[PDB]
Amino acid sequence: GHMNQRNINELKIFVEKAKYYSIKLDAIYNECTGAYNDIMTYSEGTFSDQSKVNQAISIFKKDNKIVNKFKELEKIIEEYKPMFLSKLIDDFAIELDQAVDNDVSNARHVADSYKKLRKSVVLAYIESFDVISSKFVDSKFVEASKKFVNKAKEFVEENDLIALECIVKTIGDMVNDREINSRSRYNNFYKKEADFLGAAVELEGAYKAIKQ
Amino acid sequence: KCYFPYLENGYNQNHGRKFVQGKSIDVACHPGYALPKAQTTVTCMENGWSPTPRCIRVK
Ligand SMILES: [Mg+2]
Repeated sequence: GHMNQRNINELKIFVEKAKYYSIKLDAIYNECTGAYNDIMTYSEGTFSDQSKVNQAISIFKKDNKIVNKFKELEKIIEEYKPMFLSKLIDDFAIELDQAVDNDVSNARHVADSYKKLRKSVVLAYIESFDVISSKFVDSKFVEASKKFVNKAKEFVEENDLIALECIVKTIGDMVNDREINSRSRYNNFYKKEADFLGAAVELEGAYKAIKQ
Repeated sequence: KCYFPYLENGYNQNHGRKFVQGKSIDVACHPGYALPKAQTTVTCMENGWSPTPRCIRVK
């Protein structure tokens, strides 16, 4: 009754506030992927051009631009922010502090810390949805949300950014009363997409039984 | 020589190989990613690979 409406309200507010999550994480990814690649090349092989690696660390470090883009994503889920997200932003910042100009000895640590943080951003969106959907009274929706959360997390472990795009799109469609697109949009290349979308269809059915 | 880079979200069969000036290489990214402007080949030139191989997110 009254509590179900307030639960739906809480969900819709979160979804609207976080609707740029995938666009913004993709934007960080696109600015940083060349830099990440250069560091991995240097760390995994015989490539030795330290000036490239210094320019790559510069992308992650300069003017705190990338750190602040991550802090902006943290602020969006402030009401639900997980402790693991704040911890991983700080670890990224510490590894950046250790990098002095023309010293590349910490380069792989910067790249690794960035990659863990990028995945945890996606996990923090899932965790926020988990917190909100857990407060619902309807047991069918609560159960279907938990399965959606667990299939989403398995998707993230396969590919963080694709999973985030699918999660943001699916929940956005659901709370805007658009029919969920249940077919794989990425060639079934990502093996976890199919089970995610199946759980999304079942969550959609449960959501509509409430909304009615 | 140009070193072919590690490619986040790409097919990495050429990672760590080095190639002489003028060599062309096919680059393939995983679904949901692509080289900018739909390009699929890069060439080792005087300042490195042209264009730069990297697998950006694509809509
Ligand atoms: Mg370190």
